[PDB]
Amino acid sequence: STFEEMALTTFMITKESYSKLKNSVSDVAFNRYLSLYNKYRYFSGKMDTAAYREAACSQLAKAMETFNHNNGNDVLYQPPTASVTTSFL
Amino acid sequence: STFEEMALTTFMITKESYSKLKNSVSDVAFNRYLSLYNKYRYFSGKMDTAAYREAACSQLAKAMETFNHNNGNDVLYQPPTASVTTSFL
Repeated sequence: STFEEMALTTFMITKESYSKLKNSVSDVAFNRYLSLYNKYRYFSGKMDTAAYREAACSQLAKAMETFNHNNGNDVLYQPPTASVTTSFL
Repeated sequence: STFEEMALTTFMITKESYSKLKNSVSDVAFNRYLSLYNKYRYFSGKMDTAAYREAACSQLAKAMETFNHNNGNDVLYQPPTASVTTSFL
């Protein structure tokens, strides 16, 4: 989907950007994402690739409410840091 | 792009998914990947997100060649098992 897809890319949250994003997600999900963010906010270490994706959406949510209560500033959105460890594929 | 998007998912390679995938990628690209299989098959450790993506592609290119060379018997493609250590912003 566009939202989760976007939460996995670096970009600027702007007027256009944010508008695009509010309209690609349901507020029930958006507010759900905004809640979990607290779950991860201060967590560092390994997690399954599926948990990373859910986590990134959370950060996108937070990054969005920040821009919205900025008065249309512009905020940089970078996916949460990822050091992936694979072994001989 | 189709090739990479799928290198990120688990699916059964069939005559139909081989082909869709092959048509999408140039021989140069496919072979490069196939060739990078020889790098990642032995990689064991931390890599960033783009590297993991190229890693998953080399793994799919390889699975396709395994498909092609076993007379088209189904071969399950599966992205390289991974754990991402994270921190947010």
